[PDB]
Amino acid sequence: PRGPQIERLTDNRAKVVIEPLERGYGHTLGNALRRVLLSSIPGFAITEVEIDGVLHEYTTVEGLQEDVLDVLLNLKDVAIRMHSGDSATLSLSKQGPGTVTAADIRTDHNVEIINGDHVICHLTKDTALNMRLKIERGFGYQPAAARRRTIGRLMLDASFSPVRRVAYAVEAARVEQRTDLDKLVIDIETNGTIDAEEAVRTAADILSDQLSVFG
Amino acid sequence: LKMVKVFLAVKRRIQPGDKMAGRHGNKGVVSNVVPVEDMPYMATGESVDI
Repeated sequence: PRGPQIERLTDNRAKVVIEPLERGYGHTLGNALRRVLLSSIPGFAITEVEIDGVLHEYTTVEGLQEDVLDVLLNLKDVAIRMHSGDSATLSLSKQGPGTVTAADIRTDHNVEIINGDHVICHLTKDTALNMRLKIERGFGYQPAAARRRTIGRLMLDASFSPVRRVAYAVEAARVEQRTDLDKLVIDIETNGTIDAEEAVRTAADILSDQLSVFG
Repeated sequence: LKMVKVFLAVKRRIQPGDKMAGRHGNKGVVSNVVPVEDMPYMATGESVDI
């Protein structure tokens, strides 16, 4: 066997190359890797947000344009990467006209915001905005009702997925002292959270600890 | 003497046992909620939802 290489076509989507494998290993290995990568990979997402001047998620906030709850819906698309942490509180502040981007928030030293140019809302009047939000981590996907007294705190569904789609296809290799070898590549499109090689390493570690029930 | 009215707001989720139809005239009920890793997928990587 040989260690996998990686080609970087795009900074958000990479691909790994695994070679060589015997007959009957490549299809089941790619299927198991796709199943583990799309089943449960731990990442970070948003949690319940404590908003200052908004009572509940159906009011009319002054200065902010055209929505209240759709700001909370569009705030789920941000990417959170943390180093040695599982709970962090962030808060943003903006005043005056202009749009509100994801990079305009006040982050921590370890908390880094990926693709911060994503739009959140729009401010049309000279007003303040302070939304204190939390970041939790876990595995799989948990809704708002399964996780959970202050009336000023609103719940929000946590749907973390560091990868979006994983595809793979086998091909024919070229080794002289044999007849055919199964060479395969794996397309991994991540949402700016974790690298594709580290995702492959964590998926292989999860499958190795899952295959320890027999030995 | 006194009459009060309280307005509630409930977000209805999607669950097995819900009737859902199309525009071409194919009415039916939903069956199961399968995870995305156990769904058919094309050569590009797009997973079929329905």
